[PDB]
Amino acid sequence: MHIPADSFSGASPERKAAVALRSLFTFVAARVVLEQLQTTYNQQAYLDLMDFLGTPMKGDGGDEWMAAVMRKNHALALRLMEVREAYLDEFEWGKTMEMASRETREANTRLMRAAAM
Amino acid sequence: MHIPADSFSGASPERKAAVALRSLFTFVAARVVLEQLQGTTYNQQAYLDLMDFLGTPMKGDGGDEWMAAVMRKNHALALRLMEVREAYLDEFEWGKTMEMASRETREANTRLMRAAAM
Ligand SMILES: [Mg+2]
Repeated sequence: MHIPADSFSGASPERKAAVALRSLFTFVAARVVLEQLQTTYNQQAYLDLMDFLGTPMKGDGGDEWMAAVMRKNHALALRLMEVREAYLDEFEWGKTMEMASRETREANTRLMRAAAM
Repeated sequence: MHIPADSFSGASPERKAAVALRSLFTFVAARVVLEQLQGTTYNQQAYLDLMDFLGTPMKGDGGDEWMAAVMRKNHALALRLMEVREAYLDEFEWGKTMEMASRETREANTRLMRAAAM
């Protein structure tokens, strides 16, 4: 029997980061779809997306925002949902980890060198 | 923590996320150290200074402008904050974070699909 890796957390920096990532993916999806867009239905989708991009995602991973988009333009919301889910397989989280780690070490080294005698 | 506004315009989403995480780790470190300082005259001064600096933003650069400011005031405190934020790299549950983000993205899409299903 396979016992699955622990992937649960309550209030934690990991949860904070996870929700921030979810909002990032929703934003990325909006940008991807905007480029796709830039029929009469497609012109309206473009107008709607531009309107909705004018307002910030609440810090809930983009879901209040997405529900609002769906109320106005279901076809557009379906496309944004598809793209943000597809993006999960494209986002190079390992690279994010490498940069965050390497650049912390580099920043600490720079600061320590600057003050060193 | 609004990742699209982090790093520079033109950065990848991955780089924006990395810089945002760096700022998060700096903040986490500061909270850790503050707690430690509450439960020596130099130790009292580090507490006083940390309380002051937590009153100010670490806008950018992953907390490094903030850290340089701390170091100018209190080098020992900056060394400790640097140590903790670097140590935190290996404490942070990287895999869990991406899996939660991924799973909850799928779940949110499913919730919305089920809601529009009529
Ligand atoms: Mg298609």
